[PDB]
Amino acid sequence: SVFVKNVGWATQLTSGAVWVQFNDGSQLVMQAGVSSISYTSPDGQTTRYGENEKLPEYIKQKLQLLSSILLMFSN
Amino acid sequence: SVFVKNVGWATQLTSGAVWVQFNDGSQLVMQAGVSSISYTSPDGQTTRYGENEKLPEYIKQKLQLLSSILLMFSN
Repeated sequence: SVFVKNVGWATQLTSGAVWVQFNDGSQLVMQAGVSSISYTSPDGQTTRYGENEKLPEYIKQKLQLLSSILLMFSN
Repeated sequence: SVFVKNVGWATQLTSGAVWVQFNDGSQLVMQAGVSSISYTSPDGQTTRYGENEKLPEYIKQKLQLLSSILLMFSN
């Protein structure tokens, strides 16, 4: 049967790339992006930002807390 | 001082949503999608697909193995 063997990703602020290697030796490399961000402030107010809207700095700084690189392999 | 407290996502075939809760109580809900796929066969041949192209069934089948729902909370 076919199953995932190794997976990895590298993300930035609103986009990222994912890699996957299957047991048959094949591989997929994909690039992805955020189309909308709905931010709910601690005060309960919600604001939506479309892909073509500039993001205020405080949202960018929180997005940066999410940026990461991950590599996982079956052992 | 600001940090990620809880994070989660739900992905389907080529799309997904990510949720994040910070320690200050604010929340981000982001809609995302794969915009390009690069498949490398076991023999090393690469075929690329863009947003305006349809994916073959054997590629989709492999995409389905990636679909997940993840919830992570600080304990």
